[PDB]
Amino acid sequence: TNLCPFGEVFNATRFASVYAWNRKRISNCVADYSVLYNSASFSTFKCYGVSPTKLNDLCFTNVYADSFVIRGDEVRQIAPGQTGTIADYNYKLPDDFTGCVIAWNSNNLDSKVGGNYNYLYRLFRKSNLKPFERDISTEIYQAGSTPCNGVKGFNCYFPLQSYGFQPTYGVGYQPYRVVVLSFELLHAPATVCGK
Amino acid sequence: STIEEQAKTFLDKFNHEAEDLFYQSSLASWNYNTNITEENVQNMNNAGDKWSAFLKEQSTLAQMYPLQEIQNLTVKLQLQALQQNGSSVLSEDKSKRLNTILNTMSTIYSTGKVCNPDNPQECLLLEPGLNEIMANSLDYNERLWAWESWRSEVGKQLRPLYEEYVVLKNEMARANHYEDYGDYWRGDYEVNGVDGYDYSRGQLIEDVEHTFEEIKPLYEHLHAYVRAKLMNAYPSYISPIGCLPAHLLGDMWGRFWTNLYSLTVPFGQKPNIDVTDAMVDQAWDAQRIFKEAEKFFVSVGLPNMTQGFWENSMLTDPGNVQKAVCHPTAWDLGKGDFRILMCTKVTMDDFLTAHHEMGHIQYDMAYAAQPFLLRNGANEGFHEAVGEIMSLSAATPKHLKSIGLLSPDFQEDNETEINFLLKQALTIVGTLPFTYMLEKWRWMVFKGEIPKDQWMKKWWEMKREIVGVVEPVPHDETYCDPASLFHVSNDYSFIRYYTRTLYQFQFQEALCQAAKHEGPLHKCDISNSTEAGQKLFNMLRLGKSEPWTLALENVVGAKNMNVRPLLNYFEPLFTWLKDQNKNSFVGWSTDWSPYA
Ligand SMILES: *[C@@H]1O[C@H](CO)[C@@H](O)[C@H](O)[C@H]1NC(C)=O
Ligand SMILES: *[C@@H]1O[C@H](CO)[C@@H](O)[C@H](O)[C@H]1NC(C)=O
Ligand SMILES: *[C@@H]1O[C@H](CO)[C@@H](O)[C@H](O)[C@H]1NC(C)=O
Ligand SMILES: *[C@@H]1O[C@H](CO)[C@@H](O)[C@H](O)[C@H]1NC(C)=O
Ligand SMILES: *[C@@H]1O[C@H](CO)[C@@H](O)[C@H](O)[C@H]1NC(C)=O
Repeated sequence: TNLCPFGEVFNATRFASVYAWNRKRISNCVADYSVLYNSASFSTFKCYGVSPTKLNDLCFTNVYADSFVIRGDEVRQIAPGQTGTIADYNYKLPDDFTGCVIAWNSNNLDSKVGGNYNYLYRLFRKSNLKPFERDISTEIYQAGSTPCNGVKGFNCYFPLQSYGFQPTYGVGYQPYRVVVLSFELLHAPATVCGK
Repeated sequence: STIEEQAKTFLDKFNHEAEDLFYQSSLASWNYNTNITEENVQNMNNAGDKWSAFLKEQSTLAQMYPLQEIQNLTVKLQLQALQQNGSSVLSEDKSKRLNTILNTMSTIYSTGKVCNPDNPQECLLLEPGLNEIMANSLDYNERLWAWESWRSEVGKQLRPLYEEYVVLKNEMARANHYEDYGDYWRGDYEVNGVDGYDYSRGQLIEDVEHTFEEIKPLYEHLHAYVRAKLMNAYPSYISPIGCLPAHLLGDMWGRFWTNLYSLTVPFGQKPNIDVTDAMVDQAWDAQRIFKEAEKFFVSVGLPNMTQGFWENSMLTDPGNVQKAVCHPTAWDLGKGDFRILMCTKVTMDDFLTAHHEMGHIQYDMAYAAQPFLLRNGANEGFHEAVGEIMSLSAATPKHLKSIGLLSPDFQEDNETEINFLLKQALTIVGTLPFTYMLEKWRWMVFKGEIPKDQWMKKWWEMKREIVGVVEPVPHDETYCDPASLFHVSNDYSFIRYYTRTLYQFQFQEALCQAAKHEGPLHKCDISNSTEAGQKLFNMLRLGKSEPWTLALENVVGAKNMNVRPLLNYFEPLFTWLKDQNKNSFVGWSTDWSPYA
């Protein structure tokens, strides 16, 4: 039996920025999913479609683990059919999402007296994201009609903005580590029969 | 993309950028005021310099979107306030001239020392030295010495500086397309483009003068009774028909007649309600005070204080080597961070100050959801007004008994009632003529209606006529007595305290009618009433997003300032004062002066 490498996803030293969210495909292993639920260590744990009660019996082709960092007020945007600067420009869930959203407060880790600017997000984009799309571009956002020549100017802004997590922030402004678990069910092997 | 949409994108960039830059300026300012060191002075300055520079850069960029092509009003508001040039409409030279004038007047006010005759070393500053004299002393000549020395050694230094400060500030204002610098301050209350809620800059003058006419009778009887009681105390110094000497008013300018209570007290045998002994009797500390303030706001349906509030504030003096600026202040650092700085002691006054300052906080948490540029009181008087009505309800015997500090075996009698209202009136009523008179004088200087060579002639003609106050020493045009007041020489608008006072009773009268309070308005406690709380919260959350005329309508239901609740609060006193003055002269002759 192979144990699914969840210790790497949740316990990673540094998470990715939400614009450059990190995906880790999980395959050919055994996931004792009940360990995560029962552990009283998470603030948000809402599942959509499947049931988190004790459905660690069903098989799935591939499981995708997506991990980023956002501020506490934006956690509401990690849900199907949500609007916002995260759900439109950084990380979008489809309307028929089947999986789970797990989040916890990481103020002790990702906040620094003076501001931790390691984590970013996308503030402007020409259009909304497709579900599960990733945009890591650094092209200067043209807000007016004059070309930007690749340099910040009038109506020409750099599209990514930083958080600056300080431990004294209000909770609505504190860092939260998110892990989004997707459950694929192709007409395919089904190699992740966690139990 | 339209000029409006580009602006919606330009504000989006500003709001996120400014929020973090303001948080960094505010945080450095906190580490200094809680930890007075030389390194924290430099770090407060570098972080404040960066924040000031960011604004000047964005103000220039925002001026590139013409307001004429914008229609969404919540955007035109954020754009206008950012585009306000201020001093940056003048030349670099004239702006540098003005800011140097502003500093020297601030330095002169703060470092001004007066040294007693025959000892050029025993010198005093205004604070505490001269302020101690004007607040406690009962000796006529000592109080006379401070009053004149302050205005003669310090006020005269300011006269030439103020002359050049009026010419420049008028130049700046006239370049911002205002009539004068006084018309510029009146811009705080301006509202345009809202059908039925508009308010013009000249409308403020007319509304202040109009509401002041209705305060006059109360003030005259309070003036006649204060004179009569002072006359008994200084028989050879006060005329039965003349104005009051300016050095005998309880402070350096007669701004608040509070410190006269000891001589004017109507019934000087019934003691004040001082629950301070009961606080030491019950082993209260600073945390208990603020916890009890929290429970007050919670009792009316407001949110409790944030965990960051209890963890980050400084509710006790750090004492020891770590020094701090002990002035009570509320801190809206933005970004979910709210704090209170206060060297609290186990007293009744600090218990009331805690309720006044946590009110500022609830105002800040309410409009926090608003854009950055709209996170402020509806106008300049709104923020200070909301803080005052908290101490009102908290101080009542109805409330002090409900929290266990006042004995149930204490009952309010009509004499202590009059004692209370008189002490409130000395502080609330007395300042209303002082404030209207001061700001009217400034509005007239700026408008040009007062020639430089009649500056002090008109200042004291208007002290005698309006405030009923006469100068004990004749002052020529080398003085600058208005500038001997902090706000005048430090460039702050003063009408904010007049409107604030009129506001805070409109608020308190409407909340006490929501709370279904029965009896005299001054006995009201709005505790345990979520109806009152909801009616106030509908305005707090507005911030600056809506005209102050509408925000005021949400609490009281009237679109304009109104003095009636103020009179309603004080009528029990007003009726008693008229009866005390039946055999006294009510009114004052403006020609009498103590120098014959
Ligand atoms: C994270 O580390 C702790 C400490 O060793 C461990 O007990 C926990 O199981 C880890 N998380 C997961 C999902 O394995
Ligand atoms: C304030 O700064 C001084 C350095 O002068 C330091 O001794 C002290 O620990 C600081 N206080 C706090 C609360 O950090
Ligand atoms: C003004 O713009 C904001 C977005 O910037 C929008 O949410 C609001 O509805 C607009 N108001 C009107 C009346 O168009
Ligand atoms: C602001 O200053 C600029 C000059 O840089 C000028 O175009 C404009 O008239 C000023 N705006 C106001 C409101 O005074
Ligand atoms: C504030 O109220 C919430 C319930 O809405 C509670 O979870 C929290 O602990 C309270 N905190 C304080 C300091 O009262």
